[PDB]
Amino acid sequence: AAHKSIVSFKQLREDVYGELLNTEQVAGVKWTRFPELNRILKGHRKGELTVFTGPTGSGKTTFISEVALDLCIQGVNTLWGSFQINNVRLAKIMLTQFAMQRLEENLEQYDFWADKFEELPLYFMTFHGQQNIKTVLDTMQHAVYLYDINHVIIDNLQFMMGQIDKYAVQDHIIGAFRKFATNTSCHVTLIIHPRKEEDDRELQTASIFGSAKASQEADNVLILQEKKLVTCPGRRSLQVTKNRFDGDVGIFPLDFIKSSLTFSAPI
Amino acid sequence: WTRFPELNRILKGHRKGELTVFTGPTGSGKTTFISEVALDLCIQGVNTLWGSFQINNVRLAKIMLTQFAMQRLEENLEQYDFWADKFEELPLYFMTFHGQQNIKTVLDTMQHAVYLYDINHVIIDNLQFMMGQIDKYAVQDHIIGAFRKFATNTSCHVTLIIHPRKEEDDRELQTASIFGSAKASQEADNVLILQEKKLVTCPGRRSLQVTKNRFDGDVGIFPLDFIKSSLTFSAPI
Amino acid sequence: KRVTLWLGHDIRSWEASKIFSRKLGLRRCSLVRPGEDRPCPLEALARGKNLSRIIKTSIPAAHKSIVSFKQLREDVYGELLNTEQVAGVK
DNA sequence: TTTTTTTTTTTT
Ligand SMILES: Nc1ncnc2c1ncn2[C@@H]1O[C@H](COP(=O)(O)OP(=O)(O)OP(=O)(O)O)[C@@H](O)[C@H]1O
Ligand SMILES: Nc1ncnc2c1ncn2[C@@H]1O[C@H](COP(=O)(O)OP(=O)(O)OP(=O)(O)O)[C@@H](O)[C@H]1O
Ligand SMILES: [Mg+2]
Ligand SMILES: [Mg+2]
Repeated sequence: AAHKSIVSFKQLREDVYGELLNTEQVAGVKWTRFPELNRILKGHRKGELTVFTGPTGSGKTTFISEVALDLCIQGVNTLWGSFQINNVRLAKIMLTQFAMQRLEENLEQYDFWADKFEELPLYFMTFHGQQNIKTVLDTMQHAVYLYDINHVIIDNLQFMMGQIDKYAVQDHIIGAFRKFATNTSCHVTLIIHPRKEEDDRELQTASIFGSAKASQEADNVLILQEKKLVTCPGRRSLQVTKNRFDGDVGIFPLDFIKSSLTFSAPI
Repeated sequence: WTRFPELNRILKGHRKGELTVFTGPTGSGKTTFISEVALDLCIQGVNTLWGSFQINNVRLAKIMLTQFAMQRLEENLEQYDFWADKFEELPLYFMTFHGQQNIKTVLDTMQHAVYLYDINHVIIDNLQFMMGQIDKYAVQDHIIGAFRKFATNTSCHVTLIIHPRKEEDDRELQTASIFGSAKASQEADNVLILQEKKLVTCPGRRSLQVTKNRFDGDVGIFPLDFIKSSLTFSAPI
Repeated sequence: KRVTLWLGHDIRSWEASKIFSRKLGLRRCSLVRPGEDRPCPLEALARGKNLSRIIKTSIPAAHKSIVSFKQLREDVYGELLNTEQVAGVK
């Protein structure tokens, strides 16, 4: 009675007590600019993999940038994988979102905001085109070992994966990402494009392009919705279909302030 | 844009390094409108290259010269020399290809022309004609990815004209109607799309929508009218 | 027969080389558009391999890209002349 | 044996 079959609570009781003691530490950093996400996702917890998807040109990158900027203010060290937008335009968008005002109008205040934003724990990767899973993941481990980052975002898996036996390399890379997340306790965010819909159906959790493993092994399936008008549709809606921790599903409308390029509070 | 005031308040201009896709109903005037846009852009600074994979290079040149002349040049051949000479100095180029060609040979000519003429606007007509030759729905994605990589590594505005799938002739063309995989819709920066109001005799009243706009996201439509005499798409009326 | 332009690598030289090639026999002298400097700096910078490969791989002056209304003028004029022949038998 | 993507027929 000494092999790898772990014994009962006689040695696991202490871990359970420790987890139950810090109930406010299991659910980690909360959101400041997003009161709705504080009552749905119950916060941001390390070691979980989440997938993001939405209609074409619906603002997936902009919303993720806002969430990352909100989380990076207090404690979270973030790493950005910009596989679609070059690192300068993304930097402009994030800076404009932080400044809460059109920085192009006033270049005299550029120095102050740049200095105040310079010390935040923000990191980027210079990868822009198609890359294999071996080279990108090595930089992830190297950045974890040095800067101690706890929130990595990859932009458009379909872009990086796109190069055979398709519908299988995607499963391999997403499994590698899940293994890296669980072995290191870093919140990995993935933006996976959906399959071709008919533009009049609400995007369900089964619309993820590829095998079903993406929805199976993910912990949060935050998905955007579009109400296609003829002129400036707006009124984007966000749904949370799956939630492993404290399962809760809900939606809430969002409005877009054009001046600040930020997703305002629900109205 | 100069002849298109509406496009100055929707796409906010023409920017290098972006790939745009054009689509519309069959025989609705996709080639003519693209010709007008390219001619209006090439006037000031833009050096353009044309892919005439459906229309032979003589008819396309005739249409472009008619649009530049703003009148029926066939009526007055005495004025042909003056407008031909005024049209000669414009930085315009074409490719001699007319039939099906693989992506490896057409792309090399683009690089060779970029290295010499410093062009920043290459237009490809009828991607379905170029792709038409297996594993279909995969070569199209490959060539679209190659075009996107070439555009981002060279910073030249690549315009693509892709046919839509077989519609019911009574439904507005959505952004998901692009023939092939959905890679074109996610991967392109502008999804300029034409609309048709099918009448029984000379319908007209073509409508243009902008479903996607990566830079300064704005969506809007504006009707267009066609001056038959000058073969030009006039200002919205 | 096959000349190779070796103008300066800076500005106002590559364009001058293009202009000279256009003035001279087109499709007969290939210009050089490499990232290295002139042959003297290349020899100084130990770029002999570059000076032997890039020069031998010079970009040809012409290509299968038909020109603007310097050619095709006759065909367009002809098609605009016998407009009654564009539409054939009635 | 999954997994998109276009196209014709039948029957909820
Ligand atoms: N709700 C909204 N209302 C108006 N404009 C918006 C809204 N959301 C985003 N935009 C605009 O759309 C532009 C593109 O945004 P973004 O880059 O996030 O799209 P994307 O999700 O990356 O597109 P794709 O899905 O094709 O990659 C932004 O410049 C932004 O100004
Ligand atoms: N709005 C309009 N009203 C009347 N005639 C038009 C209009 N637009 C285009 N045309 C005519 O239709 C003819 C064909 O135009 P064009 O070559 O652009 O079609 P196309 O888009 O190439 O067709 P396809 O989609 O089958 O390739 C032109 O000669 C033009 O005179
Ligand atoms: Mg994006
Ligand atoms: Mg056509």
